[PDB]
Amino acid sequence: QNFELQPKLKQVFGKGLIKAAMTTGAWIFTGGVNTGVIRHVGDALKDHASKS
Amino acid sequence: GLKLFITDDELKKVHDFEEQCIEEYFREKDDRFNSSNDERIRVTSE
Repeated sequence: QNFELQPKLKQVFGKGLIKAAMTTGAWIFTGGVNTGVIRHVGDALKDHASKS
Repeated sequence: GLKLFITDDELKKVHDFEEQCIEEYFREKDDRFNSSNDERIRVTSE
């Protein structure tokens, strides 16, 4: 289901997840569809794609 | 001889190469702006 976390928690978690993804070429395993934590990961990667 | 009549598969390849170039250019404009001295001083003032 869809949810929402703290804003600073979302920002810190998203920035750290995208850095952990790009420093090592990791594969991220999500559930695919745009709901919940996969939506948060997609917003984190949308923040990723504008910067690095 | 001059122009290359090109197949689609390679038209797609030159197209998304050019997409890579335009996106990388605008990111390079952005970090030239945000690493320029003027912008650093403006954010440090506010």
